[PDB]
Amino acid sequence: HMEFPFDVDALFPERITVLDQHLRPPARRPGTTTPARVDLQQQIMTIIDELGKASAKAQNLSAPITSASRMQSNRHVVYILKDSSARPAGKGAIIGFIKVGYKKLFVLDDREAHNEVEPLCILDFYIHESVQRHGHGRELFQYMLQKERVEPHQLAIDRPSQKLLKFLNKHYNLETTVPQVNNFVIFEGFFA
Ligand SMILES: CC(=O)SCCNC(=O)CCNC(=O)[C@H](O)C(C)(C)COP(=O)(O)OP(=O)(O)OC[C@H]1O[C@@H](n2cnc3c(N)ncnc32)[C@H](O)[C@@H]1OP(=O)(O)O
Ligand SMILES: [Cl-]
Repeated sequence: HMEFPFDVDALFPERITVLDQHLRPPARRPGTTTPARVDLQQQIMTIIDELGKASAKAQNLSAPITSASRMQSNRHVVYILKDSSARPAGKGAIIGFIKVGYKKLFVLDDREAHNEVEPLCILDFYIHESVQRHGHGRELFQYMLQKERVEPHQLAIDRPSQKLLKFLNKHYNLETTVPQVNNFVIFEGFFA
């Protein structure tokens, strides 16, 4: 649970909200009423900024790798998990996010040859400390896999943490790796 100076439940009606470089405010049920979309977009930018900073602290990074500005200059896609039916039911509570995007990589296969590929990459991924290890990461990962239409073994991971390595092994049996020099991680089956 992390909170904001505005109504997160009104802004994000769905449990998982997908945003891309357009930072498009979700459509609300007819009524309603709604603040100007430019202002709703600013709210979204602030949420992404704060989520990025929170993930950086959790990962012991000196700067965020996720931000509103970087969302707008890159072709990233973020999935944001809110706590629907949070209590007390205040103005909403975001639980975490996952950010993905296609990146051109020079990948080493076994037999150690470099291959130019552009897989979908897991770029940032954070669940609030208070509720880590409760299954929310899996919720978010499963949803992303469905929307992106990809198989787990087809992914590359940008600098996975120890926690993420265990997570990927437990949920998707991604265990054996093919060593790279570019700080990305891929698993057996990536080359199928
Ligand atoms: C490319 C990247 O983004 S790299 C960085 C990934 N993000 C981070 O490391 C930030 C801090 N960690 C988190 O935000 C989360 O723990 C995530 C995103 C890695 C996983 O989400 P969670 O909600 O915790 O995972 P979820 O509950 O769905 O699944 C649990 C499994 O994840 C792994 N895991 C989660 N926390 C831990 C932990 N403290 N120690 C070891 N493994 C852990 C385990 O495999 C765990 O299963 P287990 O309890 O049976 O051992
Ligand atoms: Cl970003």
